[PDB]
Parts: sequence; C-alpha cells; structure tokens
Amino acid sequence: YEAGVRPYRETYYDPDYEPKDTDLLCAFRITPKPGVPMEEAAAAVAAESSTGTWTEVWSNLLTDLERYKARCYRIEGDVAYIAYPLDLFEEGSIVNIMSSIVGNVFGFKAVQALRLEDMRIPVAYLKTFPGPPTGIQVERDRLNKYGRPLLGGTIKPKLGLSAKNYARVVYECLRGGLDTTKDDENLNSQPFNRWRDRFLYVMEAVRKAEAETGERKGHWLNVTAGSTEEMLKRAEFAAELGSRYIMVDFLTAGFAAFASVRRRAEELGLMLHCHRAMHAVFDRQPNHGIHFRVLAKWLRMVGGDHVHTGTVVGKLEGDRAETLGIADLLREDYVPADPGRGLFFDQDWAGLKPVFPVASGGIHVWHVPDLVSIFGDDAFFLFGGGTHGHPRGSRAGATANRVAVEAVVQARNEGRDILAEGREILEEAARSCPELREAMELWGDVKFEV
Amino acid sequence: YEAGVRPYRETYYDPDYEPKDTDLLCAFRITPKPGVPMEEAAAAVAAESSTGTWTEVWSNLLTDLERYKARCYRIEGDVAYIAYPLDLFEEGSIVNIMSSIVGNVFGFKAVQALRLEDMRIPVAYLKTFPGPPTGIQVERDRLNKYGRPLLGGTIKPKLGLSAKNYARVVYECLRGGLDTTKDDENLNSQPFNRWRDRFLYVMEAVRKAEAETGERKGHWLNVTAGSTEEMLKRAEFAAELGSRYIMVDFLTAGFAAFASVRRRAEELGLMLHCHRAMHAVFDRQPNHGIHFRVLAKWLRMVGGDHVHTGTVVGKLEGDRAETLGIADLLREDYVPADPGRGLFFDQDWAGLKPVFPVASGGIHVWHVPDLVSIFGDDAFFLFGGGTHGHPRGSRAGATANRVAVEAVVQARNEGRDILAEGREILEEAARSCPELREAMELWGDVKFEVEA
Amino acid sequence: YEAGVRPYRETYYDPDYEPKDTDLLCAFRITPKPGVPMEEAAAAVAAESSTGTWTEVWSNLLTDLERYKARCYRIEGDVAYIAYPLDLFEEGSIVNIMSSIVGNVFGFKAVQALRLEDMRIPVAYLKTFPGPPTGIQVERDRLNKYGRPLLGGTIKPKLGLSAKNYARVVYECLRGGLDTTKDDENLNSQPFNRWRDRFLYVMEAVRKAEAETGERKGHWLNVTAGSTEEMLKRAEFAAELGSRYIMVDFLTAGFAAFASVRRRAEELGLMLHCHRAMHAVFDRQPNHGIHFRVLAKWLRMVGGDHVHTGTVVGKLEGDRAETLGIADLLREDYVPADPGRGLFFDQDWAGLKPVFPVASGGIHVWHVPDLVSIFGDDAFFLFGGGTHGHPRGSRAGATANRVAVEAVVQARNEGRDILAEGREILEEAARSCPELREAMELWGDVKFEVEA
Amino acid sequence: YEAGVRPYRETYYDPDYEPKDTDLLCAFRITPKPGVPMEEAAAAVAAESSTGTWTEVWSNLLTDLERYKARCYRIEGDVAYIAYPLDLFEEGSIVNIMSSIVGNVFGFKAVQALRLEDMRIPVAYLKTFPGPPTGIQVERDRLNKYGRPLLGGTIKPKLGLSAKNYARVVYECLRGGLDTTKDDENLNSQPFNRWRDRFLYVMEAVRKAEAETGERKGHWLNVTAGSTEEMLKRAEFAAELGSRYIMVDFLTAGFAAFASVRRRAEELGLMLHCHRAMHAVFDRQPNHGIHFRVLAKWLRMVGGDHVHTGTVVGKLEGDRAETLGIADLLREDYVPADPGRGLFFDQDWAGLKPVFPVASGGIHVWHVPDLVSIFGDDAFFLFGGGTHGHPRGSRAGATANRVAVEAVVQARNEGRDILAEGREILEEAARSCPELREAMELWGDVKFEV
Amino acid sequence: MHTETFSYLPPLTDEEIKKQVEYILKNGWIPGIEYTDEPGPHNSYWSFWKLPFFNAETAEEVMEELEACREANPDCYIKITGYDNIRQGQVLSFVAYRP
Ligand SMILES: O=C(O)[C@@](O)(COP(=O)(O)O)[C@H](O)[C@H](O)COP(=O)(O)O
Ligand SMILES: O=C(O)[C@@](O)(COP(=O)(O)O)[C@H](O)[C@H](O)COP(=O)(O)O
Ligand SMILES: O=C(O)[C@@](O)(COP(=O)(O)O)[C@H](O)[C@H](O)COP(=O)(O)O
Ligand SMILES: O=C(O)[C@@](O)(COP(=O)(O)O)[C@H](O)[C@H](O)COP(=O)(O)O
Ligand SMILES: [Mg+2]
Ligand SMILES: [Mg+2]
Ligand SMILES: [Mg+2]
Ligand SMILES: [Mg+2]
Repeated sequence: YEAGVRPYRETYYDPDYEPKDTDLLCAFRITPKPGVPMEEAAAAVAAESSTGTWTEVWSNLLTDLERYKARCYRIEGDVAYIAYPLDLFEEGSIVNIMSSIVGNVFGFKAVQALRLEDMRIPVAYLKTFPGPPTGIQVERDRLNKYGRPLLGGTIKPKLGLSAKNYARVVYECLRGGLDTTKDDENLNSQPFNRWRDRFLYVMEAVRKAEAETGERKGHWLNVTAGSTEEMLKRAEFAAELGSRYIMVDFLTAGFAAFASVRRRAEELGLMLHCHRAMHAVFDRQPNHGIHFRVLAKWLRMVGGDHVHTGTVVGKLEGDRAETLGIADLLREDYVPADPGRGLFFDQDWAGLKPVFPVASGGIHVWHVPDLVSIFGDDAFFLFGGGTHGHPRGSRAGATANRVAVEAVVQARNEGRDILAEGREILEEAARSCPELREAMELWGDVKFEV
Repeated sequence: YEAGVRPYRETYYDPDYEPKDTDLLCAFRITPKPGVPMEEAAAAVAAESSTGTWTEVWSNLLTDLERYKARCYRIEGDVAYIAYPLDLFEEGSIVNIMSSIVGNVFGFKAVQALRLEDMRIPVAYLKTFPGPPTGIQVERDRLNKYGRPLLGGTIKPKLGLSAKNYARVVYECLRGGLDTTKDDENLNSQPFNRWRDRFLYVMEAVRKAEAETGERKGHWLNVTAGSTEEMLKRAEFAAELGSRYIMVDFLTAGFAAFASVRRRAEELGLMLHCHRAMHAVFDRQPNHGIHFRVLAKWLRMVGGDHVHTGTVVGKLEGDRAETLGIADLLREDYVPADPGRGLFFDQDWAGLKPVFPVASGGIHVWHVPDLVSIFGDDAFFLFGGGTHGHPRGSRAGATANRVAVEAVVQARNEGRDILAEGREILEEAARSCPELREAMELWGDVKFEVEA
Repeated sequence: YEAGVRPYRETYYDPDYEPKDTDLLCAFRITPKPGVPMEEAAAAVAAESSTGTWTEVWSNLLTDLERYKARCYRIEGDVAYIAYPLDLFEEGSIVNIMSSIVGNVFGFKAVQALRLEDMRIPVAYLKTFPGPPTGIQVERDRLNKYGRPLLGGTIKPKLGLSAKNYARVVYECLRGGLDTTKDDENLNSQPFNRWRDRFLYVMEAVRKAEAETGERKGHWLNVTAGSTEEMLKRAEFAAELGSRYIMVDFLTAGFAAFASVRRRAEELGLMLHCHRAMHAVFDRQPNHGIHFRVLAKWLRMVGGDHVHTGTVVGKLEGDRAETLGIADLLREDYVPADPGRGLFFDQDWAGLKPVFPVASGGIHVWHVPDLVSIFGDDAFFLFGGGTHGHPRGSRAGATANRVAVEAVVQARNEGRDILAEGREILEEAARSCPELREAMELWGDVKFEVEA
Repeated sequence: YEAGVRPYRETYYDPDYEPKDTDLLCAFRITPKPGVPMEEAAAAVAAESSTGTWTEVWSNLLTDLERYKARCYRIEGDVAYIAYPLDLFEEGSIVNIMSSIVGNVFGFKAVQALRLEDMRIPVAYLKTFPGPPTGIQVERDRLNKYGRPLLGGTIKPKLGLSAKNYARVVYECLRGGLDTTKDDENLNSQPFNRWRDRFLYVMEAVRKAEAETGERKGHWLNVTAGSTEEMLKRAEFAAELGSRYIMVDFLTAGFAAFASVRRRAEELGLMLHCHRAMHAVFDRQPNHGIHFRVLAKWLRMVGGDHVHTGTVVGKLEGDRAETLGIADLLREDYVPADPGRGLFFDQDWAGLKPVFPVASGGIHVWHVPDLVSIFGDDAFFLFGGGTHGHPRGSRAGATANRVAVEAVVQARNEGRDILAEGREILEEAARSCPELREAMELWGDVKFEV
Repeated sequence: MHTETFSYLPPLTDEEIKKQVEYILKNGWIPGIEYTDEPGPHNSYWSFWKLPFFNAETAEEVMEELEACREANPDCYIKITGYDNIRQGQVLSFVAYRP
C-alpha cells in the first residue's frame, strides 16, 4: 500500500457532495494557521473528527472510507460546512456527538481558532433521543397555569444561608406570587447548608405557600453533585418529599450524568430544570468554541424541561436576534434557517417535546416589557436580586414582579405596543400596587448596555 | 436595610485580605469592558462566583458574609487573585468547584474576556478526594515494567473498522512491541462496530500477544457512553473479560459520570485511561477560557491513572514550558509556582497518587529523543498513525517505536546527550533494526512547528 | 544491612522536629518502667504506634521512614508530645486512629502506665469526616426551640418495665414539659420489653403529648444491638414510625458500627443521640487510659448530634474545668489550648457542625442554677430519677424541672446573678408552681461533692 | 408511694442470695470513695448496672424488682460478687452485656476505682451465641496441619510499605516456612498502601509460596475499616481472591461490627483472626478496668478463630499463671475455678468451638522453649521483627523460626524437659540449620523482664 | 397549648418583655417579631412582622413595633425573636402576646 503523509483535502474535501437528509451537518467558522488554506483546514477538521489521521494507514484498506468519512462539501468565506454520515454516531448519545465533533479538532496547530456555529441534527438521529421528560404543554397542565410567563427567582445570597433561613426566603417569595424559586447553581451540599436539611425545610415552605395562595408551587431543588449516584439519591429524596421539580447543572455535571438524571426524573415524575453553568467559558467569543444554539439543541435532545437562554437586557451577555432563534429552536416543531438570527440550517424536531426558555440575571420590573416582547408567554422570568432586593423584602418583591408581568400581558393582549408603552403600562399597574411602585423607584436608574 | 445597587468592589475587593492556607485561590486573567475599572470587574467575578448578586438583598444580613464571601485580594497587571473560603465547596466534588468558579462569571457584560489560568487547591480540600485508583507506582508494579517510557497507540482508522479487523490490528501492534493500544476517543458503540463485539475480540488479541511475547499487555477499551449506567455496564464487561484497563473521555462524559466510573474501576480492579476530548474547546485561547493545567488538577483529584498532556512536537498545540508544568502537576508531590510556566501558585498534592502523562498525536520515531528529554521515563508515548502507517504495517511499526524508545533510554543512561546525539542514536539502532530504518526514511521530512 | 536491636530513641526521639500543620499530634502522660529513661519510653510509644518494632528489619530500607515515622518531638515533665504524619491515617476512619494511637503501646513492659490526654486533629484530616448529621443549629430549627437549655430524662427503672408501662411514663413526662425522654443505655431488646413493642407504644405517647402540649417532642429510641444489621433495622423502624430521634451507645457498639448508624440516620432524617456507656472504663484514672476529651473529639468527627459530658454536680465524676473544655470542644469552631483544662493543643474544627452537650445523672431542681451557669443554653439537662421520683409522679416532676430551667434563664437574661441568687430564684418560681416546691422540699438535702 | 433517696444496699445487697445456674455472675474489685463501705459501693454497682437509680421512682411499683434486680450476694475483702438474672440481657449481644455490666458503674463518684476481674457466663446465655465460625479442630482440618504450634509473623515496617513490596516480604516469609503472615493492626487502607492493591499482590505471594513449598498458606488480610459496610466489602474481596483468612481489630472496630464480620466470614468460608488492639488501655492496671480473661470470653462467644493472648516473655506485659488460665478459657470445654490463675468462677463452654491463642510481640528463637511449654501445640507463634530482622532477611528468618519450633516439639514428645534443656535443644537443631545459628547469635543477649 | 420558651412561667409583663429585648440587643443580636393565628407543632414559619430589625438601637423601638403588630393582628399569637447571624440561628424566641 501507499504509505506516507497525504493532504487531508484529498479525501475529506468534496465540494460536489450533496448532503443527505440523514447526514449530520456542521457549520464551523475556521481561523487557519497563517498559510493554511480554508480547504485543508476544513478537511483536517472533517478527517480528524471522523475516520482519518496524520499519515496513511494500511488498515484504511480493510474498510470503505467513502461510506464513513466526514466531508466538507461547501466553504463560504471563513465558514465550512461538513457532512457526517449517520452510521458514525452512537444512538442516543450526546457524549458521542461531542467526542467526534468537538473532540480533538479545536486543538490542532493547523487551525488556530475554531467555532461550531450550528448543527443540523437529522430527524433519523433525533428519533434515538427521548427529549424532555415533561415538556411545555404537559408542564403547564401539571401546574394548571396558562396565558402568561411563569415567575421564578434564585434564592440569595448564593451561598452562606442555613437551611431554615433558606426556606424562609422561599416561603416569602412563593406566598407573594412567584410560581417557583430555585437553588443557586453552585448551591449543592456544603458545611453551611447540607442538601437533606434544605430539601426538607424548603418543601415545608412550598406546601405552606401553596395552601395559602391556592396556586400550585415548586422549588427547583439542585441535585447537582460529585457523582451520578449522589445526584440520583438527591432526586429520589426530592420525589419522596413530593417536589414537582429538581434542578441540574447539565454542563458542570456533564451530559452522561445528565442523561442518567433525566431518565430517573421521568420515572419519578419529576420535572427537570436545567442550568447552563459553564456555558460562557466556550460559547461567548465569536472566534472559538461552541455557540449556545448548538448546546440548546443538545439540551432538548437529552431532555430538559427548561433551560436558561439569557435575558439580552440583563447583567449577562446575549444578542436579541440570536436569542429569538434559540427560543424557536427550543419550543417549535420546525425552525427554518434564518441568516439574520444565525440559524445556518433548517431544523426539524421530529415530534420531540418543547423546552421552556428561562430568562434570568440582573433583571427587575422595568425589563418586563422587553422580556414579554422577546419571549412571549412560554418562558420563565427569574428575579433573584430583583425580588429579595425589594425595599420591603422578598414577599413584596415577588408581588411586584408578578403584577408587572400580568399587567404587561394584559396590555399586549388588548393590542397595545408594550415596548412603546412599557413605562406607561407599569405606571398604570403601579397605581394599584404599592410594591410595584417601590420597585420601580428603587431600580429606575439601573440599566445594562445592549 | 439599605436596598439598592452598590458597586461590587465595595464588598468583594479587599486588597488587605491575607489568604488562609485553607482558602481556594484563583488567578483570573481579566479583560474588563471598556470603561469598567479593573477593580470593579474583578469584584464582579469574586461576587458572582461566591455569595453576591447585582443588588443588595435583605437576606445577606441573615448570615456572616465576612466568613463566606470570596475576595479579590490582589490585582497584578491583568491578573486578579481571588480567595474562596473552604466552607464554600462541597467535599469531593469537582462538579461543585466548576459550578462556582466557572459557572456564570465568564458571561458578564462587565467582563469582555476572562481566562482562569490557575487554581491553588488547599490541602484540606484535596484530602476529600480519592485521587487515581492505581497511580504510576502501582501501575508499573501491575505491568512489571520499569525503566523506560511505555508504548501505546490509537487504532486507526478512527471509525469504520469492524470488531474483528479492529482486534487484528491490536494483535499486530501488541505482538510487535507496544505495551498497549487504545480505542479512539470517538469510538464507543456504533453500527459498524458494537462495543461487546469489540471488547470480546480485542481481549483475545491481548491475551494472544501477551502469551507470545511474554510481556504483559493491555488495551484501553473505551467505555464512554451516553449515560452513566451504560458506561458502568461496559466497565463491568471489560473486567469480566480480564482487561487490565478501561478508557473514558472524562470531559465529554463529564465529571459527575467520570467520578462514578473511577469508583467502579477501583472496585473492579481496572486501571483508568482518561482521554481529554473537548479540552481545547475550553483551553485553546489565551484571552478567554480555562487553561488545561486547571483541568489536569481536577483530573488528578477525581482519579485518573493517565491523562493526555500534549506532545509539544506533534500535530496538536502544546507549549514546552506549559507542558513541563502540567507534567509536574500530575506526577510530583509538591510543585512550586512559576508564572513562566503558567503556574501562579504552589501546589501541595497531600499524598495523592501520581498520574501518567500521555504524549500522543502526530508523533513518530524522529520525535523520540525530544519526547524522552521532555518527559523522562514516567509517561506513555502513543503512535497511532506512526505505527499503522509503517510501510510494512502495524507489527513492523510497533517494533520500530519500541526499539527507538529503548535505544534512546539506553544512551541517556550511559551519559550520552540524547538531544545533541538524537539523530546518531536513532541511526545506530537502525543498523540492528530494519523496521526502524524504514520508519525513519518514511517520515524524515514530516515536521510540525514548535513553541518554547 | 545492620541487623540487631537498637534503642527506640535513636530513630523515634527527635526533639529538633517541628510539627507540621498536617501532622496529628498526641500528648501522652508517660510513667516509664523504673530504669527506662523517659526519652526511651517515649520513643517506644512513638515507634510502636507508627512504623517501628523491637529490632531492625531489612525492609525498613524499602521505604522512606523519615517521611512516615512518628516522632517524639518534645518531653515536658511526664508528658511526651508525638507527631504523626498525615499519610499514616485512613481517611474518615476513627477506627484507624485508635488502631495506631492506642492499639498496642499501652501494654509495653517498658512503660508502666500511659494516658492519652489530648490529640490535635489536623484540619486536613478533619475534612475527611462528615461530622454530626444534624448539629445544634439545624436541630433547634427542627424542634422550633430557642433560648433555653432543653429538657430530657431517662425512663426508670432502667430495666424491667413492659412496653406499655414504658410508654405511659414517657407520655406523662412529655405532656408535663420535658422536651424529650430516653431509653436507658442498657435497654435494647429483652424478654420483658422487646424493641418493636417499645418503639410502637412509645411513639403513640410522643404524638399524643405533642398534640396536647403544642410543643414538638421526641423520644431517644435506643437502637443499640448486637450487630450492625440489627441496629440499622431498628433505626429504619423508628423512621417508619416518624420518630425525630434514635439513640446509640457508640462505645459499646463501637466506632465502626457507630459510623454505619450515623450514615443511615442522615439518610433517614433521624437525629442521633449518643450515649457514652463504657467511657469510664477507659477514662477514669489519671495515670492510665484515654481522657474523655479525646473520645469527645472522635465523637464529633464521626457525627453525633448530642453526647453526654457529665454534670460536675451530679452522681458521676466530672471536673468543672475539664467539663468546660469538653463543652467547648463539642460546640465551638475553634478552641485554644489550656492545659489547666487538659487541653494541650489548640483545635480547629474546620467548619464541622457542633454537638449538644448532655448533662445527666443524679441531678435535680436545686442543681439547675449551677447547670445553666456551666453550660449556658446549648445543652440538654436530663432528669430521670429527678422526674419520676417527684412525690406526685412523672408529669409533676417534669413540670418542676421545665419551670426551674425557664425561671433561671429568665433571671439570667434580666441581669440577675443566678449563682448568688440561685436559691431565691427557685423559691420565687416555686411560689407559682407547687410541683417545683415539692421537688425542692424532697431533695433539698441531696448533694454530691464537687471538684473545680 | 415513698419518694426520696434510699440506700442502694437496701434493695441491691442480699448476702443470703444463692446464685442460679442461669445467673450471670461478676467478680468486681472495688475501691470505694473514702468512707463508702464495700456493701454500699457494691450495691451501687449492682443497682446502676441493672434496674435502679439514685432516688426512688413511682414506676418501680409497676414491675417486680425482685425478679429483675442484680444482687451483690457475697463480699470477700475488696472483691464483690454480683448476680444478674438471665432475663436482663439481650440474647446474642455482647454489646448489651457491656452496656449493663460496664456501662456507667466505672464513673460513679462513690466508687473511685473498679475492675471487672471475671464473669461466669451461664450456659443458658452462651447458647444464644454462635462462637467461632471455624474453631481449632476445623481450622487444623482446613490447613492439614497437626502436631505443632503454627508459625506466623507481622509484616514490618508497620506502615510505609507499598503493596508490591509488602507482598514481597510475605512471599519470602511464607516460602521460608511460616504458615501465615499478617497485616499490622493499624494497616488498613492508607495513601502509601491501599487495601485492594495489597489484597491482590499478597494473594499472588500466598499462592506462589503454597505451590513452591507444598504446604497450605494464608495471609491475615486486615479488613478493619471506618464502617461496617467497608469492612464487609473488604471481606468479600478477600474471599473473591480465595484467601483462607481475614483479620479484624475487634475492639477498635467494635463488637457490633465485629459480630457483622464474623457472620459474613462464616457465610464466605473465611477464617477470622482477631487482634486485641486497645485492650491494654483498660486491662493492664490491677485497680481499674476489665481483665483480659473477660475480654477473651466475650471474644469466644461472638466468634473469633484466633485471638492474641500475649507471650509473657516478650516485649508486652503478661503473667504466666493468668495466661495459662486464659488459654484454657479459649480452648477447653470446661474450665474450673483456680485462684492461682485468677479464675474466679467455673466456666462451662456449652459446646462452643475453641479458639487459637496467638503469642506475638518481641519474641525470637530463644523464646521457643518457653512458648511451647506455656501454650502447647494449639497456638500460633508470630515472629515479625524476629523474622525480617534476621541478618539474611525474611526467608532465612522464617526457616529459623520454623526449625526452632519443630525441634522443640520433637524434644518434648521424646520426653525431654524443654525448659531445662531449651538452649541445648536449639543448639542441636542449629548444627543442621545455619539460619537458626545466625538468629541465635544475633538475639542471644535480647531479654525482657518477667 | 404551650408556646416553648417561658410558656411555663406566668405571662410576661411589658417590662419583662422589654428586659428580654434588652438582653437580645446587649449581646449584639437582632430582635424580631412574628405572629400567627395557627400556632402548633405543625407551624415552623410564623408570619413576619416587617423584616428582622437589623437597624434597631433601643428596646423601645422594638416595643413600639410589638404594639403596632398587636393592633393589626389582635387575634394572633405574637412572639419576640432574637437572632444571631454568626451562629446563623435564633438565640431566643418567646410569645409576648396571646389572643
Ligand atoms: O447566579 C445567578 O446570577 C442567577 O442566580 C441570577 O441571580 P439574580 O436573579 O440575582 O441576577 C442565575 O444563575 C443567572 O441568571 C444564570 O445566568 P444565565 O441565566 O445567563 O445562565
Ligand atoms: O485521535 C487522535 O488524533 C489520537 O488518537 C492520535 O492519533 P495519531 O496517533 O494517529 O496521531 C489521539 O486521540 C490524540 O493524540 C489526542 O490528542 P491529545 O493527546 O492532545 O489529547
Ligand atoms: O443510667 C443512668 O444513670 C442515666 O440514665 C441517669 O439516670 P438518672 O437521671 O436517674 O440519674 C444516664 O445514663 C447517666 O447519667 C449516664 O451517665 P453520663 O451522663 O455521665 O454518661
Ligand atoms: O504491632 C506489633 O507489635 C505486632 O505486630 C508484633 O510485632 P513483632 O512481631 O515485630 O514484635 C503485634 O501486633 C503485637 O504483638 C500485638 O501485641 P499482643 O499480641 O500482645 O496483642
Ligand atoms: Mg445562580
Ligand atoms: Mg483519538
Ligand atoms: Mg442510663
Ligand atoms: Mg501489630
């Protein structure tokens, strides 16, 4: 056989290739090492993410690489489109997808920066995944809540609160009008607050607020832990206590243990809130990493009932146009490509249940008009500081946020332009709600750059 | 109480703070949003990775934030030093470390770019972790191999080979002189090659090569799978077949499932090869992300018996100075700081077992003198393409690499300068090994650029 | 090598050694055999509790004994200070501590008497232990009780009562004002009173008294049994019945089984009362044994929510100064040394939860002012005989003790001197509580000798 | 009813009481507080170890204390004899025995020192216990070893040896003639030597030494750990490896977890070596604690296959006369009282299997005549330092100790006085064994006081 | 129905209540007021009267808040609480008013 190094382009670049509906497609934005042309850079990504390596091997002749190789089939500027045959991937495993698509190709000398912008998951591969264990429709039916965004909020301080104090804040928030509350992503089990203590007291608070308000309540109990076994143990205790919800940091815990908990959540009847902690480590910069829209697709495939999508207007970064596309990717049955929103491919969702977007981080009452305009009804708006930072505390703060959302929803439904009239609508509602007025006055000057 | 928004620095910037020996310390390279002072951006990172949020909350007064808050205690250039009290972390949980230290702070509008360079793990926290299930010393004792780097290689093509063909390549490699072989990181269970089929045939090849050579062999069977339960099932089957090894992609599987596999590997008596697939998604760029030396620390804490570290001279990026620091962090009992290698803190390893560095990716016989000089004996050198790409196949390629390593080790031990005499040492050995001569002739012009 | 016997001091006495913050330190009070120098006896203890034996062995040279050996680093009077490297101990295992530190060295002919006075547990080792499953703060939050010592009492006669009679006494005590009641340490399961029968009826009495008083109640159901499996079975049944508490004799059951029960108590949501039965077999004599302050440290490390500490003024021995030190060791985050209280080292508790002191044994209403002065609010006062021995029975006795505690707490909070005005405070409360007056009249002449 | 404090003596001292064969009897040596007479001190021990407390309680009248009370029935000098009714104790539980007999009575102000010298366990209570899981006879049948003491030795250094080095020393000892080797009592699982590593390598050494010598071998693998579950896990791995033996520190681990492992040992077919670590903390001093003969009885009841009994002549303290009595208590079916040996009661053993005495600690070849004279054939003699401290190492040292035992056994069986001729016998054997000669020369001047 | 600490003593007067508030403030703890119409073992979360008085300086400011809570909720049990954020738990809780 013909030993020696060959160009990646020879086998792994094929501009005549026509993608199949069963192919997995990737849009990579490539920054080649100086002097490396886009075609060889793209071919290297395709080869080293599928079947090839740096020199020709005699064992290539034992198989048919034409059937299994990935192929770059199109290049537009610094964006390369690569097609991967369906047979390359393990059914039902996001872990396997990442092991191929983002396994080694981000660290090659020949490609100095690489960003996975989008991915077309073929229906035939989607069907190997179960999707969310509950889904928006079934979740709204379990909550008996229709016609408005749902209210939530992270308990603060992030860390340092004892179990009983933690449940007091929960109680105040929920009895004041929030639908849910949640553990901070980094609140697991620690010397100042052990998880069994927190789970017990918090669920007393949840049941009490539910009896007193007549509305169904929940707290997103964080099961995130150091091992899958421990996470499953914490999920079992949540169910034993009758919690409607648990919560997992799906990126820090990891997709394999995420998959384990999602299975257990469906078996136990638990709804699954998913926090995207760590995502900004690699989805922020435009030259390198993985765009959040790709993460969002993987999240819906494994099965999360909600996932954070950003706020655009809050303290953490987020683009409005890209966020509109991500919300569609999470909630719709079919999402056509749209260059204006960074959607490189049409995405059929093959009947997988939809996921709640969750907008959280540095938002207060003045943002509600923007938030309702961006996400519509099928979303959670979380107010942590925006609830407990109310001049009169968490109960008054919860009422202010619930009133604000309902007033803006009402105005929108009557035909008013809630962006043009946003302040006016809040002022109208504030005349009948002193808690809302005080929140408006406290944070009126607190703005973040968009 | 006093409601309203305050600058983060009023509570979370404290340059008078003296770090305690139990504090967890971080060195963040910060690029603030234009107009945001460095002190405020560093305070934001400190606040939002420990106790604070964007506005004052009444419930802060229910606890003692002087005890629990993280503090930026030093800003030097564009590096912020931040100290985290021990009580903030869940014992034995890398997952918890990540959820605080890198959970949200990389996406704040106030901070345009953020890169975690290093982390001082306090001894008192390290003792809550079990470390490698085997460790370099026990592993060498299991293999009965002493005094040289160990040889391995990834089976190729990455995907597309049947289980029986896969086993045939393994047999040829191991009977030719490689100590080990391995599944590619992305080979798990797929239509063309299902994991039970591969495990069964491969272990026949391992036992056969072991009996024929007289040397103990192993194959790193990849148990990486879509759920923790499936991975444990594959590890159980590997142990039932008598494999000395399994393999896990610890970052793509994730740390929580990694911890589960590490526990079961110890229970079953399996040594655990860890592939760092996905690491470059986090650690490539110097302005934003997590440097690999942090991930390597977490890897040694959870417990991996080997992890890839880079080759420096191969096809994947890796700076010599940083690679040398990473090797020390994996193998030594105590590593002093050296910002020249990116080590901003000293690291005491509190008696945890050491981890084998693994050098893999685009290397061949001509690189052996450099590799031995960089890593010394306690490392694995992996030749995938550099074995099966030999003109006469995998058996011949395997012998060439084994001979190259041994000849360089012999020369070093005699006192020769294996860098100045690298070429001549290889040529001398090639006189008694035609397999080596053909390898040297085939790849003599194959080079990658290097950075000190 | 050099075979033959060498004096222990040549290798294990090193007064130049500086203890590390990770070393485990011991303070041994040594009485050498006449003719054996103090240095040699202390070296023998150091040697035979770490690495050495009675003659030189070739295998010593296979390891680095400079790293692993214990060292006597200071001899002051008849106290030998010995430092043990962290690597010598198994993480999270009190059993391992005992097997080294008190395993064999108390029976050497060279040492006529040996008493372990104190032990400095290093923070890095403490973090390998889970500590109490509940802790004082969470326990008060579970009980919804704040601002006073809590009331309890042992059901009497110790043995011989049927399960239904047992439950009747519990009902009368709890409905009369006691927060808790308890099985005697030696009541487990016996022909006259089998544990399932007792558990069932007692919990009926607990629920009834709770509903009638409006105050949360508990009974410390003793799960102490002949095997670990049996103890876990009894804890499971207590949890199935809704008990807030179980009880274990942690020294007679032993630390390994104690650890198993502590883990299950947390899993089941049970608070864990720990009785120190057998402690005086080890800790009574000042020339030989283990002082209770060492056992109390181990108890807080494994995880007990309460442990008995002595009363000082009651029927069982307990010195005031030593009792005060023990209480601090159980409840505080950091305890400085004070040899006047037998604390030879400082003790950092590394954020472990605190433990309730429990004062029990031969006490009655007249002791309440002293008990409140000694312990403050965070303690349990147990009146067994002092409740059921009231002239009108257990309900009346219970009310007398509850009233006595509350009146002394009220007086203290107002600024009165509860030691100088102890008698007058009790007499004042007795004017509004006939139960107290009858208790004071019955036992006014019942006193035990006290030692400061 | 008659409330108030009464003397303990009134109810709990009964010098006319005649003990029943079903009573549990205790011999306590009491040091009363000055001015407290022996009768009230003894009555206090009896009362506070059975049914009574410090003041009269109304609930005493709900039961018949005459049936349940313990009673001091005899006082001789400073020794009080107390009888406890059978109904007071939980069947099969040493833990319950200790909780009553030694629970609180050692810490009363009224009794300044207290020593439990002996205990008569009635047959009727013995039958609630299973005794050793193997026993001397069945153990000798499993080993196929008859007619001599068995040889052993602790691996040294106590701590600090890696797993593979540990197994090398084991291999050298066993192939040189030792029947067994053992983990040090404080060797469990530690950073320098983790238990799974040690168990694997050691059993390779055991199987190799067994094949090479043709004699059955064993290593006493220490399962002692921080929890019962972990100890049981280590016992299961020992069995999986085919070990004939495991080892437990029964006092430091504790009797409850001891009972758990003994049950598991019988189920798994494992023989159970028992180390008495911690015993000297409370069995050494003549004025306070628990005599080892009592501990030895409890050990045989729960079920240990061997237990250390001391050497008398070695580095740790031990009395010859008392040790002869303890050996009988562990090995015989019936043991009559003997004041010369400190045996206060006759002890019937109700058919419970016998236990191997184990003599260990600071002994070398010169002690073998004394050791054979004290214990006879049914015992283990352990040589740790006395094996690895041989000038030529562990193999030569093992051969020397095995030869010494066999030569002394042979001489005894031929009718020679092995005490009077001890040196002469060793010198005869040394003429055909250079290893023995070198051991004799090295340690000839190493003597401990008796 | 008893109400835990001090419920076995005669009901406290205004002066006695104030002396307990002074005890709380003297030791640097935070006074607070809670109330409910559903006392009992099942209720671990009484209604807050405002927030804990972190800014309180005198016992008289606390007694004033107790009277305003009583006026607005005369049908409720009302208790005084003292809070320590170092130990992070209540250091005293007693009922000051009963309906
Ligand atoms: O930890 C925090 O900051 C939060 O609890 C917000 O607290 P506030 O509600 O007090 O801002 C959320 O976890 C972030 O919004 C997550 O960011 P994203 O939603 O972008 O993943
Ligand atoms: O997939 C590959 O490319 C390899 O199998 C190398 O194959 P060759 O031996 O044929 O190059 C290894 O996974 C990489 O070296 C990993 O990169 P790192 O070691 O940097 O994690
Ligand atoms: O058995 C007993 O004597 C008790 O029930 C006390 O009963 P009274 O309340 O009737 O005296 C307790 O177990 C002892 O106080 C324990 O001693 P310590 O607390 O010193 O461990
Ligand atoms: O740790 C030790 O000292 C030993 O290993 C002896 O080592 P050498 O054989 O080197 O002396 C044994 O555990 C003791 O004999 C136990 O004492 P006892 O048998 O009296 O319980
Ligand atoms: Mg958060
Ligand atoms: Mg690979
Ligand atoms: Mg008792
Ligand atoms: Mg020993």
